Amino acid sequence: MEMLTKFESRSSRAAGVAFHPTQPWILTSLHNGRIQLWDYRMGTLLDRFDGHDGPVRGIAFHPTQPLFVSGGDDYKVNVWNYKSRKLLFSLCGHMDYVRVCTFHHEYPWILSCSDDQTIRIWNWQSRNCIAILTGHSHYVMCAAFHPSEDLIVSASLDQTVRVWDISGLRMTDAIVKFVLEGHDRGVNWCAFHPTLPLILSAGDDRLVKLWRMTASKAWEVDTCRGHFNNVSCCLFHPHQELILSASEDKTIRVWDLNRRTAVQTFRRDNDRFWFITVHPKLNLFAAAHDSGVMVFKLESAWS
Repeated sequence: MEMLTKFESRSSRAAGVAFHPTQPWILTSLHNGRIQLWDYRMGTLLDRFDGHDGPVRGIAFHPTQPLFVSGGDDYKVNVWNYKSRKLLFSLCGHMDYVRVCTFHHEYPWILSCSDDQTIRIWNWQSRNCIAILTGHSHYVMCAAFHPSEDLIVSASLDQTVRVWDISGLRMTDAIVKFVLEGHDRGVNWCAFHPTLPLILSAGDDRLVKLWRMTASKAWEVDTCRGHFNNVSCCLFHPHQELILSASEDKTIRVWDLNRRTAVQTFRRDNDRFWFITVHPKLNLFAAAHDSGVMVFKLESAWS
């Protein structure tokens, strides 16, 4: 495969990127505490947002409201209105670095996870913490809402991936369903497929693991092997039978979803990769690395 780069930002180390679902925008969150809003079709900086001290690793748009959420090493979860360009309020409660924060697609909820070993669920209408998900025994490096079921997946340096049943909160509010064992070092990332009943996880063992789930059980399908340093992030291609991963070995790797064999490696000479994301609808990807952010399309070689 070939990478067709659409946009690049040069900066100090970036930690998170988020695609706007309908505008040609990305948010980027940086190790210097600042958040950038970029139009990647024109190459223009639209705005800058300063509400944190220290790295900002969590960043996400709400799918339909004019809001975004950020999460920092200062322990804050900040909720912003990008149309009025205001910091609306801070959700306080985490006791160590915030690693990931996202919005739910239907309920008025924000998810955040932290080095304090908890996942918190917040109601952004009431501004209250509505649930604290405890049970991990080391940093919680990632968490995600399922796109169509009342489930969360989380990844921890305790070497587990947990799937949590949150149907009680929708209506005990949160109960652990699966404690997925398989990684033999800390887990840095976890992801759901948007339409198939699959989960990806990756971490310090250099492995990307693929899991399948039903309502009643889960199992490990296979492993993508090859990265030669910590894997920072992994995701499913929403529309092609492909897995993507990004690593401190300075590569983005593409793998076959059905055989887990390597398809293509993309390398940077001097930059570790920290995060990758995919647009929900478009064949558009973004990656955060030591020297900034890139937005790219993926095409078949010699197309």
